Amino acid sequence: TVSLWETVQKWREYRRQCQRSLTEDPPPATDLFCNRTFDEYACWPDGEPGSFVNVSCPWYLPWASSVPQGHVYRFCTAEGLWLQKDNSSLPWRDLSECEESSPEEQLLFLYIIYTVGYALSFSALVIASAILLGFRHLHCTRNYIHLNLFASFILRALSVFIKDAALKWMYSTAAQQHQWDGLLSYQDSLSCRLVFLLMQYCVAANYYWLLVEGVYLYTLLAFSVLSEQWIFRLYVSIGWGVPLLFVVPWGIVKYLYEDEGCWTRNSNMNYWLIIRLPILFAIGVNFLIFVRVICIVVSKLKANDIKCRLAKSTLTLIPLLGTHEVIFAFVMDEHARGTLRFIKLFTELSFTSFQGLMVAILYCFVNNEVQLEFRKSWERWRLE
Amino acid sequence: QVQLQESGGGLVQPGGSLRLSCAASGFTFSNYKMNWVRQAPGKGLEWVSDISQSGASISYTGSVKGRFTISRDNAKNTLYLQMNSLKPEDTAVYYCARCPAPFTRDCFDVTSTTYAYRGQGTQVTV
Amino acid sequence: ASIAQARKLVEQLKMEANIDRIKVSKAAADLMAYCEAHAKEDPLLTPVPASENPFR
Amino acid sequence: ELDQLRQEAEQLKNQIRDARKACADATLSQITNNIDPVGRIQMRTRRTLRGHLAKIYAMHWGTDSRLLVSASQDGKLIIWDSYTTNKVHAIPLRSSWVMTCAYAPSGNYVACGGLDNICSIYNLKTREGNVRVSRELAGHTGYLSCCRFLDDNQIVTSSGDTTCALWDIETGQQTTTFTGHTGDVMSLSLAPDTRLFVSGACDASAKLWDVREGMCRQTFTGHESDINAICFFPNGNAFATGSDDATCRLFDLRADQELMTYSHDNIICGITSVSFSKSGRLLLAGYDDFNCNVWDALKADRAGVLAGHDNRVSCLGVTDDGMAVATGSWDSFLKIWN
Amino acid sequence: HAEGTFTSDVSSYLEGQAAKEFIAWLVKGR
Amino acid sequence: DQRNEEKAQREANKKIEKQLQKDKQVYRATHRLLLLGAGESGKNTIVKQMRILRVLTSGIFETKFQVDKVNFHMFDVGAQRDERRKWIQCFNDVTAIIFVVASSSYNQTNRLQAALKLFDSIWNNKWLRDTSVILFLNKQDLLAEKVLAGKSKIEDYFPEFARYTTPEDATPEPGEDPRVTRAKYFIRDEFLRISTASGDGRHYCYPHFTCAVDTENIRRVFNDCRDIIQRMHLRQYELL
Ligand SMILES: CC(C)CCC[C@@H](C)[C@H]1CC[C@H]2[C@@H]3CC=C4C[C@@H](O)CC[C@]4(C)[C@H]3CC[C@]12C
Ligand SMILES: CC(C)CCC[C@@H](C)[C@H]1CC[C@H]2[C@@H]3CC=C4C[C@@H](O)CC[C@]4(C)[C@H]3CC[C@]12C
Ligand SMILES: CC(C)CCC[C@@H](C)[C@H]1CC[C@H]2[C@@H]3CC=C4C[C@@H](O)CC[C@]4(C)[C@H]3CC[C@]12C
Ligand SMILES: CC(C)CCC[C@@H](C)[C@H]1CC[C@H]2[C@@H]3CC=C4C[C@@H](O)CC[C@]4(C)[C@H]3CC[C@]12C
Ligand SMILES: CC(C)CCC[C@@H](C)[C@H]1CC[C@H]2[C@@H]3CC=C4C[C@@H](O)CC[C@]4(C)[C@H]3CC[C@]12C
Ligand SMILES: CC(C)CCC[C@@H](C)[C@H]1CC[C@H]2[C@@H]3CC=C4C[C@@H](O)CC[C@]4(C)[C@H]3CC[C@]12C
Ligand SMILES: CC(C)CCC[C@@H](C)[C@H]1CC[C@H]2[C@@H]3CC=C4C[C@@H](O)CC[C@]4(C)[C@H]3CC[C@]12C
Ligand SMILES: *c1nc2cc(Cl)c(Cl)cc2nc1NC(C)(C)C
Repeated sequence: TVSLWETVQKWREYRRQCQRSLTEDPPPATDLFCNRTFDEYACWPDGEPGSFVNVSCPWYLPWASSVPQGHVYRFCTAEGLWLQKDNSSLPWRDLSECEESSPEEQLLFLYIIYTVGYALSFSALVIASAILLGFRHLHCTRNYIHLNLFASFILRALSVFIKDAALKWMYSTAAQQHQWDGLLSYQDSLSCRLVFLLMQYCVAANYYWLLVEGVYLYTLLAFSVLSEQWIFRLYVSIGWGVPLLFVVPWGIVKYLYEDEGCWTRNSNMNYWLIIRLPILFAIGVNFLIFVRVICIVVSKLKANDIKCRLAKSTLTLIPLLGTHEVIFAFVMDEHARGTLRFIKLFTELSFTSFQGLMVAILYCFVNNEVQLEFRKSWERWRLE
Repeated sequence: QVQLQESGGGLVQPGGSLRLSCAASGFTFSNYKMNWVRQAPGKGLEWVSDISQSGASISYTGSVKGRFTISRDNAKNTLYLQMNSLKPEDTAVYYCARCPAPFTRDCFDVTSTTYAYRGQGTQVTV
Repeated sequence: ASIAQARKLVEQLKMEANIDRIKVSKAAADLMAYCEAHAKEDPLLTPVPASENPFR
Repeated sequence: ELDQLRQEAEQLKNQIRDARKACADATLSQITNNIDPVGRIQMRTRRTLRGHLAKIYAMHWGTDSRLLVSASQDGKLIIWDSYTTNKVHAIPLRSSWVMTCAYAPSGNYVACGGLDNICSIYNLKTREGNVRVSRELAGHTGYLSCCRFLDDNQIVTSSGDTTCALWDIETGQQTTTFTGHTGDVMSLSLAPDTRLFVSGACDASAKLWDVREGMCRQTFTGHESDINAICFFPNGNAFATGSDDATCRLFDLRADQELMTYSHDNIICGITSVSFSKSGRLLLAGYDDFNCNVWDALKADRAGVLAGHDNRVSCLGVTDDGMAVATGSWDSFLKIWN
Repeated sequence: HAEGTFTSDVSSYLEGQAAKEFIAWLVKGR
Repeated sequence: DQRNEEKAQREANKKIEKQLQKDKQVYRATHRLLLLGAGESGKNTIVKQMRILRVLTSGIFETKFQVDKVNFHMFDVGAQRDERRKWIQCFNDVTAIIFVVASSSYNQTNRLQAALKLFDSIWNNKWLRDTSVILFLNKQDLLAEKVLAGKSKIEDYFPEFARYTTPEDATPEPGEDPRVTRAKYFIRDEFLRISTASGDGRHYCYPHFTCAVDTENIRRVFNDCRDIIQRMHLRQYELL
């Protein structure tokens, strides 16, 4: 897309040439003279009264090349004045050749289901964390990994809220007026690029903590015998550290090559691959782990109505690994267009925004160990 | 003082019947799974028949299914074993045993050599 | 043996027979007196202040 | 042959029965109406001692009421400083199935034992600074259920071979054998004067033994199932037994009857641990309920509950000064209550 | 990911709207 | 002063906690197995085959194996009394109880009913309700001889065997007499009738047939232990 800053700079250069030319080109000094003027939109030369003056559509327009040979006219009167309109102080002009040449209905819609999702998930996840830290008997490596998963979910919810606030601030009327007047705006600010670097990091860290969930589950089921403190420190370095191996490069690359906006617009898809491809790797590995764990579960159900318990187990395992994300993971945004793009965005945003809620429910609230902890705390309170 | 006294034994002809009765004292009879154990002459102790707390669940060693019938009377605190179609291989000392703990389904150690919650036994000769 | 164990049972019971027993009231009053006499220095019955509590 | 001696034995049993009944005028349940109740006992977990990896089977306070020994099925005896929760020692054991542990009243030795049928005596005060096995007491033909130090040189152990044994530690030889239980002896309690001890067995009976005579002084029945726990009333003139029939019972040695029965209809779990407070007014009993019920030992009412363990409460110990109650459970944790 | 794709789409929409509003303000007259 | 002794205590506690972390690493990595059975059940056979790949003075016999560099400590409970209800609850966190059955000692003349009753005691013990049992039906070499020759008479002490036929999923060895497989799977089904009645997904039976020359038992338990562990983990995630 053509940015506001660039069209403002183009308009300012247009105004530079306009002022200098308007001073430089001598007037015909014709009788009943029609004076040249600049109304902050287009430059009109002068001429004899009663005729019109045609000038091209200004080249600073964002849609200039879509109106190439279009022209805007200004009419002059017999009086030597510019043609006035009816009951106005401005002269008559016709921009119908330059006026122009919506997805909001969808985006706002997404923004609702998206935001509500996080607004719930964040909430429950906080409560979920408060439970998983609260009950000391629940403390275990699996629980610590779930707590780091809830932290990455809460963190991506917070990054979503903050990046939506920042998108409002970048394009607020005050910021737009600042950019119109050539002044600095919230966009030309390091905090605004760090909001979206934070959003990218939090998304990547949530994906890699879902990956750590899958890998911990697999190493428990693959009958691997490893150090517990070492495995947990490795898992934390993977979930929280490994994102920094592609998030921090990405941001660096942005700052070096693509920093218009606030690193919000993925103009170069090769730089957007820097984050998409590690997330695709986490998604693919965690889906392979999902298939292996469900193979193990059905093998144990067979060695042991299998279809209904297998359904329950699959539907509980889907949120913990984020396997719903493998549906549209490899439908890339370079190729998703129109209705397919909307369905990809809707499915992914709706399911990941509500994913923290489903993980807080399935793995904290309706968890049997947590329910027994609550029952024991309740009966102990009843004993006092 | 857990005390189980068996009675109703004696010598019977092959094919006859005997009602073995176990008078329990010193514990809540209804709380306990009760059973019959058999010490054959020259052999070890073998379990004959389980009856649960309420008497709903009843189990036998296969050698006595269809022939022996075990029942409780939690009102008189007594355990009965009706022996029909008695065979020469049923000749043994019969012990009424209470399995060790109340309100449980496991009944460890009932056929042990020195199990405490077991009667002195009654000789049944066929 | 089958007879010797009854011999040892008779032995143990006969020496357990001639015991200077007291009535259960004189045996309950002793425990009541002991509990009342040592009531105060029981930190589980008269909980001590945190100044005196080594576990606080 | 046998019948004359069996009938002589039952005549002696009836003599015991009548000598018992003649003493039953009015026991605790009517004498102690004239004392106000204990009220609600609200104990809190001041310290939680973490560091054992498996179920804790045994636990013993020192006589300083500060140091604890705790045995878990790791094969570990941890000497804890209960004041600071610091581990003072961690002793790995040659057998992981340790069912008992004892802290010597002098503080220099710690005993342990279990399914290995051996009482290992560890020296806590060596010139090397290392805790090493001082002795191994072998001779029991069943698992070690309870070992109690009579002093630094004498230990009383109870075994699953139905016997108890007094061992001279310096020689390692079993000095006295206490036979007369039919089932496994599960617990020991040494009287404060150390001249007697009391052993509860799987025969649903307890027996009072004279240590220096090796003679069963008394036998106490009244329990319906296995006696898992026994402890002495602080004066040594009574003892409480916790059994698997979900009942605790207090017996007096002189009256030779059970004086009190601590039971409740909502309690169907056996009693694994039995401890008296310093005054003997509170009887603490660990349960398979995962909780420790504090009973009014004279009223036979529940004065309180030490709930907070996540598995079977296996071991109870009240300090010698009465300040705290350590409870260890199968949830791998010790909790100091006060 | 979908959050970066959605942020890029929303930011592109709002940037186009900002450019269109700039042109509208130029047509009104600063 | 007091801070000096406190720092000394913290130093001792840190050394102890480092050793306890190493010991927890060794402990969690080790599978504990209880070995149960009757005297004639052939537990000597099981321990011999495990070690390949008035004599009992200690009350416990720990034999350690390494299968796929996975450590197993199997504890033969020798030198104990025949009353187990108190020391059995000591093995309530063991990975598995390996219950070895004297299946052919039947015609004691009823070792099999004794093993069935011990098995029912083990399932329904509230402390062993989470403890899986690897069931080794140990003496097929004599079960074949007594069943085919009319020496067993399983119908004599188990009359329902007279109405039992080889189940639809049995996998007999080639050439084995159909009545011998009837006896095998009938005994296995008696043990599974005890097992299934009260499992409720907390603990599982892993019945196996073995013999004197059957060394792969060391792997069977291994496989079963792996299965046990996985099911435990699958219960932690509420997947199974
Ligand atoms: C248990 C507690 C932590 C629950 C969490 C409080 C929730 C309900 C609060 C805290 C943060 C809040 C969000 C912060 C930011 C915004 C952006 C703006 O458009 C208003 C809605 C929204 C999205 C808020 C929705 C409600 C919200 C999610
Ligand atoms: C803006 C601020 C609030 C961001 C703070 C992020 C913090 C909470 C994150 C980043 C690094 C993370 C820590 C990384 C390492 C460890 C050590 C581990 O043994 C426990 C978890 C713990 C302690 C993590 C806790 C959460 C953590 C501290
Ligand atoms: C905040 C950002 C910029 C830095 C990230 C630090 C956190 C998230 C991650 C990245 C590197 C990780 C550390 C890598 C190395 C070690 C040393 C090890 O013995 C303990 C864990 C520890 C200490 C890790 C803790 C968590 C860690 C510090
Ligand atoms: C994307 C997520 C949220 C929704 C997708 C649900 C799909 C993928 C899952 C949920 C329920 C699952 C089914 C549950 C039951 C069985 C029976 C089993 O014998 C074959 C697989 C089968 C038929 C599963 C196929 C996949 C399945 C339909
Ligand atoms: C979000 C979507 C993509 C989830 C993935 C759905 C597919 C890949 C998953 C969900 C249900 C799973 C199946 C569930 C049941 C069976 C039948 C069993 O005999 C072999 C495994 C098999 C065949 C699983 C293979 C993988 C499986 C088909
Ligand atoms: C907008 C929707 C998705 C929000 C989700 C809220 C629902 C699905 C969650 C939040 C609270 C949860 C409940 C919390 C408590 C219990 C009681 C337990 O015995 C059964 C599960 C049950 C009943 C949970 C079911 C799922 C539950 C009702
Ligand atoms: C935003 C929503 C999801 C947060 C709602 C908090 C809910 C999910 C939490 C808070 C209190 C929790 C309950 C507290 C007590 C118990 C009793 C126990 O026997 C069943 C679980 C149950 C019922 C818990 C279920 C989950 C619970 C209801
Ligand atoms: C049980 N069985 C099934 C079977 C099938 Cl084919 C589908 Cl699609 C869904 C099922 N659900 C259940 N029970 C739930 C998972 C509890 C709803």
